[PDB]
Amino acid sequence: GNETIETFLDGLASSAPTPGGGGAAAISGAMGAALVSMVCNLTIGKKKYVEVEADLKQVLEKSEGLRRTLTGMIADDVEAFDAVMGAYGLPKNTDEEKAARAAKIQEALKTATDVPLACCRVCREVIDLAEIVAEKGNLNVISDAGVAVLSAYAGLRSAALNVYVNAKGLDDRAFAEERLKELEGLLAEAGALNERIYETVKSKVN
Amino acid sequence: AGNETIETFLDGLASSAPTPGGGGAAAISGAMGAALVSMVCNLTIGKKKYVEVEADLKQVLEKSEGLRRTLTGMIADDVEAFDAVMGAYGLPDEEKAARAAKIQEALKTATDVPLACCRVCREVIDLAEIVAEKGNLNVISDAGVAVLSAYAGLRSAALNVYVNAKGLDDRAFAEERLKELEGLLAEAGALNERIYETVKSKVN
Repeated sequence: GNETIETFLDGLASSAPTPGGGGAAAISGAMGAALVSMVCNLTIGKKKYVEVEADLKQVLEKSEGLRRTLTGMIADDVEAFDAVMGAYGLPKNTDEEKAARAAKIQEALKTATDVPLACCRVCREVIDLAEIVAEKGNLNVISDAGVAVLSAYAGLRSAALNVYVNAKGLDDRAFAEERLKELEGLLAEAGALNERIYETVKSKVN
Repeated sequence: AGNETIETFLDGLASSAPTPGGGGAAAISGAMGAALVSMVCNLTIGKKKYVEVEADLKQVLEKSEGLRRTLTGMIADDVEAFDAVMGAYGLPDEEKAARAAKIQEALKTATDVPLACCRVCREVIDLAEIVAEKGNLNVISDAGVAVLSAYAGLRSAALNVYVNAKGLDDRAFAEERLKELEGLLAEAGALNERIYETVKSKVN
């Protein structure tokens, strides 16, 4: 958030367990969400585009919403990660310490499934926002609509791996099935949608 | 630039500033790909368990870290090259052939810059494979996030090659660049999927 890019890449490169893939996914996300706001901000007020203005106004509120949130998620990853390690590194001597570690690990893995899925959900919304500027956007900047979708799609599939990892560790299979089923679906659509919107933009560029 | 904060970059990326742009974003997408290949490498070197792949991952670590440094620089290279295309079209019969020359000059750079980022992102994808095979099983997810961030960069940057190639007189140049471009692209689809499935099946 309040942190240099080279700083983030130094830490992301380092042997520190954070930043890692989860935080990158979120950045891949918030970049998607930014490149929609861009095509919105450079198409709105353009006299030749006063028949899509209002739509692209509504898109802009959504995308700015989703950028704010997705920037939050860079650090939500670290919180979720700490929770898992905090639980995993608990005393393990008596059965009063064993049992209270099982529970706290389960509680931690559930949070470390919801938090990446929340980013998935927002990344899948970003792909929908990009379809719209890929179809209504100023042709001068139509590429940004294409980079937008690729970033969002990278975010979604990135974040999705942190769902698979923490999901598999759960004792409550019910809760996991629901979450993996919610992911399984988010990904079904996003596959062909990212190509459509990437290939559409490629065509509008030539 | 990579000197900017993640909020300051995103505040400008979202704005109606012509910079930052999708070329900026593609640069960052690549660096994080390099960054993550370096992180698996850093979390596998000095694990006694992973001695057999230590030297191999040592050679990968130095490659990735050079690709990261390059790709981070390429954030600014995109703004510089785009600002000189904006600059050439801003120019005011002698006044008019001066301007069509400067523009063609500017658009050949505006093609070469994103193709280099394309070239580098393609190389992150190969290191993202070695690490996906040889890397520490408790951070293999990062091998995955790597391949994705790198593939996004590649195709994000591909689009800026197409935008600038389109407006070029010299068509021997332009088609030579589109051939190179489509020569990287051709493979990148096939790897990115093989690598992700491989990382997907190691976490599950």
